[PDB]
Amino acid sequence: TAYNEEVENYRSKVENARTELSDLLEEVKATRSKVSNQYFNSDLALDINSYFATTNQEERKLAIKIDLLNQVTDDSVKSALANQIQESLGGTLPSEYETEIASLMGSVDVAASDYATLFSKLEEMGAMTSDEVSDYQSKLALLGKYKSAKGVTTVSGATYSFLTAEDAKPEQSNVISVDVAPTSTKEDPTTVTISNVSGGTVVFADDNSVSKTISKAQSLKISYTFDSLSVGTHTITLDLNIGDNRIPMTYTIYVTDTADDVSLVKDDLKTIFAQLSKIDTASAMIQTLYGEPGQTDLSQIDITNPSANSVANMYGNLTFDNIDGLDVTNFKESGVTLYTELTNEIIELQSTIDSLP
Amino acid sequence: TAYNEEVENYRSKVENARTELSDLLEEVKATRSKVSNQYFNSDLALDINSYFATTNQEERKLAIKIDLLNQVTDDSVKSALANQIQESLGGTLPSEYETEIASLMGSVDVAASDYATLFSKLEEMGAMTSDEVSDYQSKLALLGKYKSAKGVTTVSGATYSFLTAEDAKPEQSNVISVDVAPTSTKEDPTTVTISNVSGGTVVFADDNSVSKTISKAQSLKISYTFDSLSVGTHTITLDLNIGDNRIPMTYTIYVTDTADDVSLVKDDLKTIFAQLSKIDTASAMIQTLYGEPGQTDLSQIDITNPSANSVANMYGNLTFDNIDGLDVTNFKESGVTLYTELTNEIIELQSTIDSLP
Ligand SMILES: [Cl-]
Ligand SMILES: [Cl-]
Repeated sequence: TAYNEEVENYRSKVENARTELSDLLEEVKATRSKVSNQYFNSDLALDINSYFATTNQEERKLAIKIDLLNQVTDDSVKSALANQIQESLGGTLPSEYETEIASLMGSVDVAASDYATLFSKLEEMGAMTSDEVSDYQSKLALLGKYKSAKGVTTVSGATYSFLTAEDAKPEQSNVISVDVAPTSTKEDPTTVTISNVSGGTVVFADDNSVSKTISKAQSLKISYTFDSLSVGTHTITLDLNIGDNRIPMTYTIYVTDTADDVSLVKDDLKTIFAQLSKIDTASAMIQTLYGEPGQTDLSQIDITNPSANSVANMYGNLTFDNIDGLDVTNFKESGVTLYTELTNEIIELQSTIDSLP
Repeated sequence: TAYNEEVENYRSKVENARTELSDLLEEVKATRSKVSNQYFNSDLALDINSYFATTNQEERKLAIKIDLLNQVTDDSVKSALANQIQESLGGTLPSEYETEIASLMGSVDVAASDYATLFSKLEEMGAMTSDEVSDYQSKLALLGKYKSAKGVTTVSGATYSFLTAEDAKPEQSNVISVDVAPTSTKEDPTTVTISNVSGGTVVFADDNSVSKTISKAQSLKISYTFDSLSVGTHTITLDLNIGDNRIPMTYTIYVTDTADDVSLVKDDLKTIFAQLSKIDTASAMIQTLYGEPGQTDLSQIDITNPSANSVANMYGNLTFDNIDGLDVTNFKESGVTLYTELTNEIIELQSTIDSLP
């Protein structure tokens, strides 16, 4: 007729629309799952049943949002945001820093023991304090850690003139010869003597005597000996008496103590300045790249495994933790809005599927 | 009857379902827009009409994906990913670096001009090369830039003993007195002379003469004068002749040149080492934090506006550009999948709405 002749097609199409919507529903459930994995790091699969009875749509969205915020932790969102920048996290220290350090170290000797004698002389002469020697030994220890951690070629050995510089050594004894003659064949005996000696011993060489008597022209040898060869100026003074003649005489020697001082300044100092400068520069570079910020105890600085806050580890490095909290909040808010609207849409799609005869 | 008595409710419900789905459609369009803004940085609003005729569903998704990939640039996705970590980008250099530098600089004098005299003396004595003086002036210039950029209190002034150290100056002339007596009232005249002089001038004080004749016991004054006061040992030798007596005589003076050398080593060197060490350490720290990696021309290092690759600018700093390309690709892939599935769902929802009598 008309109720079963062509009307059955009407109901069959309605039922075909009902089955189409049931398939669309599952597709919407699957994309809601992918949204949950992106933003929340898991698949919450929020159960729509709890909100299905609420007819007010904004009242329904509010209820869904409140349930999601009490169910998703900020940590989960932080992990989900990190997953979106998995490769970008972490930095790379440019290799030019190590290249410059190795250049400096190429002409430096890092074996601190080889400095003992040098540091000992400089400390005996008052030219370097004990703390300066302690610090250079710490910096040298650090350069060793770096050289051993990387593959740094360095130099080995050095000689310093001023470590073997010797002052002249003047002769402590000496001898002289004088020509004496008697005072006029009545050439009577004439007594020659050595009087008023100071600064040493002055005596005639053959007798060890200080008084002689002659009666003919003659030569006499006099031995004089300074009292010591200690540092400073030494002077002998005496009177040589020939008859009524008194001739004052004096001899001087200078024991200097400035050989090492003079050699240090003119031979070695310029080389010592350069080497200490290289040690200071390279050690400070290493300290600044591999030390915890503000670290002054160089023994604590680790090279092979840099510390968390070191420049070597933080250069161009966004860490999981330093991901700002506001970004996690806004990321959480984006996911909740998307998830809420998709859940609300599933509810409406189920409602129309249900309410469809 | 039955076709218009209760059947009209059937068609009205079908039409009410049709209007519900038309409202759901717009809600789906709005969330698809929010998905496009998150991942693509704009609202593409892809037009479904082009794919509406394709019945194969996977063939439809493929066509949509291919259209989206030829429409979204990787740069747009990069900007969208950056927007998700807007606050996390950028680092903060810990303040401990500046704190350590300022501590070092607190006992350093950064005015390089105040070093001129010191550097000039050290260079005259061969104790420092000309390049060492040029480098310390560069490092001092850099410490000035840092002190002026930050607010670093420093020290001003210093005195060095060895810059005014003077050697003793011995007397170039001197006089002596001898007691002469004639050789025996037949006390005949006796001639006293000065012979075989070298090293200076030796003459009797009153006559400027070298020969005298006496006839009675007497005192004579002799003036001797070294030839110069130049550096080194000077010795005068002569023979004093009294009758047939010949008494050799000698005098010596020592002009030393080691006053500044001795003072540098024992007074000032230890202070100079410490100050040069502080200059080297702090300058190297500054160089390593504010220089482009591997920069050795210290004049080019800018403090107030660090350079892009400086440690000061790259510490804990993920830049927009260093966002890895793979992350942008995977982010683009997530958005395209979500957008594709939402577009495909809109097509199916419109299809069932259309095919619904
Ligand atoms: Cl450390
Ligand atoms: Cl630079």
